[PDB]
Amino acid sequence: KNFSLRIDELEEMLTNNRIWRNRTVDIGIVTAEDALNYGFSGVMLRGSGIQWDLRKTQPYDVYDQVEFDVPIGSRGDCYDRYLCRVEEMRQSIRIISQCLNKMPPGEI
Amino acid sequence: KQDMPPVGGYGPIDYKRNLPRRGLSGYSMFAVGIGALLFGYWSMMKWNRERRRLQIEDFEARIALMP
Repeated sequence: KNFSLRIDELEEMLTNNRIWRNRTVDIGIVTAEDALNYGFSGVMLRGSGIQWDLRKTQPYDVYDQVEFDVPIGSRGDCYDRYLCRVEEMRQSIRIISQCLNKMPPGEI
Repeated sequence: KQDMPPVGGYGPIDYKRNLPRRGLSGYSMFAVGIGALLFGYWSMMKWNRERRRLQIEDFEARIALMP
């Protein structure tokens, strides 16, 4: 309950800043079908384009019974694979705050 | 029987992302800049011209003597 203030710190530290934005825009523009023929896994995927993940097309355990969304960035550079990770941490807080309400007592 | 899951007491914290604390934008800026800048120029002409008055006063003592 006291973590989203800490992720709102780095938003002020890096997102709205210009120099770090100027330090990383249009660097590593790899977006073609050789960005998938190289056999990449996620981010340095879908945040560059092609929507696919192993987190709601393939189940693990009770993992589909929770609600969340998956981030997609705009172009195929590092700054649009950086902005996956800010929204990705804004998903794990929801899932933990969704998982605690649903645990039954039982065995190990 | 002594397992975890509590009956109640939940938030959550937000997934939200906002802090628009602006901030005197939109032509309110450039207005405190120009007026205070000319205020510094307004502080001139009352000191340099004043020191210029003392500058002729300083050269006055040189010319009055030296015969």
